[PDB]
Amino acid sequence: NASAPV
Amino acid sequence: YPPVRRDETVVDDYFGVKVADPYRWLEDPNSEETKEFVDNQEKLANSVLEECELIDKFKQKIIDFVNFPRCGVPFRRANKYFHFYNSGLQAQNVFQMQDDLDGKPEVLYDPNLREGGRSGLSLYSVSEDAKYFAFGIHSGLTEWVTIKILKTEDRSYLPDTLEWVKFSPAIWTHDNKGFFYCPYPPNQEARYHFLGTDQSEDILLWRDLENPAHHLKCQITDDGKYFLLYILDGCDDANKVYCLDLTKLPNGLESFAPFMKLIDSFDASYTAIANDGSVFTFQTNKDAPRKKLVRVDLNNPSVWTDLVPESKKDLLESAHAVNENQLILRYLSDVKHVLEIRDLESGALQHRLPIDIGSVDGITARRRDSVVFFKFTSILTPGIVYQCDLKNDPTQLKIFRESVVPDFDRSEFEVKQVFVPSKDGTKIPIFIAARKGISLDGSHPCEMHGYGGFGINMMPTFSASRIVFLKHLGGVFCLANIRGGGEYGEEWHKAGFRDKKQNVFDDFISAAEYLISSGYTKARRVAIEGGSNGGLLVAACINQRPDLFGCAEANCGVMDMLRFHKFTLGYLWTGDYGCSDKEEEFKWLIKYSPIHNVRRPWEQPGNEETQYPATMILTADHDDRVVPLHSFKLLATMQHVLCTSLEDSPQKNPIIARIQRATMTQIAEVADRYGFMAKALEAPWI
Ligand SMILES: *C(=O)[C@@H]1CCCN1C(=O)[C@@H]1CCCN1C(=O)OCc1ccccc1
Ligand SMILES: [Ca+2]
Repeated sequence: NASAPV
Repeated sequence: YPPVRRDETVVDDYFGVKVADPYRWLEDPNSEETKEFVDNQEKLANSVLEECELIDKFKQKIIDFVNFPRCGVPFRRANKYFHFYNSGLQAQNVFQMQDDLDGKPEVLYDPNLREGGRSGLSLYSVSEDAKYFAFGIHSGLTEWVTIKILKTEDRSYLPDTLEWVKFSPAIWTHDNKGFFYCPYPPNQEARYHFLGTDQSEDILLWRDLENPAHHLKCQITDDGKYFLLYILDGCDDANKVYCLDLTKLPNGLESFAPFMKLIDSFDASYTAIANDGSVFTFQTNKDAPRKKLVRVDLNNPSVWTDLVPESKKDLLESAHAVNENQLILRYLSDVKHVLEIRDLESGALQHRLPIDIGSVDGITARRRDSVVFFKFTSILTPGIVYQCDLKNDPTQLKIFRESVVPDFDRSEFEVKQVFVPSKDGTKIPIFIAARKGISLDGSHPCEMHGYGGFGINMMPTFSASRIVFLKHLGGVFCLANIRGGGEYGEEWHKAGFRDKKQNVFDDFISAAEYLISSGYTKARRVAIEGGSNGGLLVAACINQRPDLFGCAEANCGVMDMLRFHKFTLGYLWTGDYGCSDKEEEFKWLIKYSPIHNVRRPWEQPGNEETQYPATMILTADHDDRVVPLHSFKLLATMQHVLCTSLEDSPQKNPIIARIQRATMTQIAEVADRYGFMAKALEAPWI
């Protein structure tokens, strides 16, 4: 549940 | 460089070897001297970072490349579907609920409406009937979590409040009457919480007062009959397996525990995949470092039989029972996934689907689900949720959702896997990503990434910032699968831990030597990065071969290998690292321990022109996992040994700390680290 693949 | 005090009277005797700890006072995060240290370092960092004029151009490109919708892998409970959603730049993903795979979604919990979306959802669990959703909310910055429960039908909360939870999931009994969970006392416990009651009434199932450092995971079989308590020591890939037959309780859980102790030791890892009655199928590393599936009847627990044997080559990473009577086995073959479909009963191969460079994960199907969903990401594939209907079209993987990165042509770039020799001969897989048709003329800036421990497999997943590096800095990216990871099974992990930790650093160094030699780049134009245990990685390599690197970025890494075990949860890292309360082990550690190995390279013969690369030490001021003292002490040491202890030091490259998981917070860190990198490698924007 990472918010964005930054 | 700000002045930093040295306590010259702190010395420890480790088996006759004296070790000074000048910066011992930085181990207290609440002293004002320590806060001042932080403020002074922050003043220096910021001063330097303004000079890095590409930080603002990185920030917008990352932001533009991240701004795309992302549906997560859907899972089913009863006849409802649940998944995570982010429209592109939301701080945290949003849990949504749907009646049908392509019907109207409904927000179920939106963490962005709480503390600015500072933290997102870490624990989340929907009941079998789909009427309840138990999730974990953080209180402040701290590790601790409160469990609350929402009704899905109308999004109203139950009064139920469960405190003192960290990493426990909520595991629902099929009667929908409550769930198992694993809290700590106001010594982790296994407990059962009936819906509608106070936490004080929760049933105790297991505690071990004699082994406080043991911790727990639990599970409930797909038929609902068996509750499985797993017990783990440290970060070993090894666990116990206790089983409780819930159908044999005379008064349900209200009675109360008498576990069948199937595995009562830490020799091997055991994960339950399926069961037919008392006949269980486990995944295990028992006599099989690359893992395998075995079968055992709990009514005759001594007799274990292989069901799918260990592969001579490939790691069996995970396994899932699907479609009543099949297994999907996710293999990692040369750090590339391979999906096999098999018969659950016979273990016979049916279908074998190799996967492109990248990663598949998040397979959440359960035994009664006939449609399987999984997520595929890659360096140049932002994220695809594929679906496989095993009933009606078992062979074709159809695309269910597909993320698109705006204004990015992946056909400009490519990704190859090549294998490189390490000091002791061993071959090391690496992934090299870069623009098509480039000349291997040694000119390109290069970013290498690795981790190197705890059986973690490093997969070439999607990073937007990395595209920006590739496109707008003409960069070459390398992900390095060094030893200590679990990519080639348990022997791969054991060849880079404890007494053999050094091999890990040697593997990374070799990957850099490969990229210098093949014409991808050159010494001093290479940037290394890694977090946590991969911060340790970075720190160790630049101590041993600072000549190879132009830039280095260690994120909340472990730097004092002598004392790491004394702080928060560092004691669970002694399986990988050793512990400096034991001479043999002390001797591994002292050789590579970052803060104790900072030496001036220009004082070595034939090496006068070498300096440490530009170093950014990224860390929080108050981290509960890897205590920041590590990063501070290292920063303190480097700055001393290489800069403030000399009048006019050859160390011109800067040594800073960046001091601070929400999306924009994350883009800021990454844009900073990348701009710093651009300035350090003397690399222009394109
Ligand atoms: C990052 O590399 C740090 C430093 C070394 C290992 N590590 C971790 O992040 C720890 C150990 C491996 C992953 N990890 C972790 O999440 O464990 C914490 C924990 C697990 C179970 C119960 C209680 C705490
Ligand atoms: Ca430079």
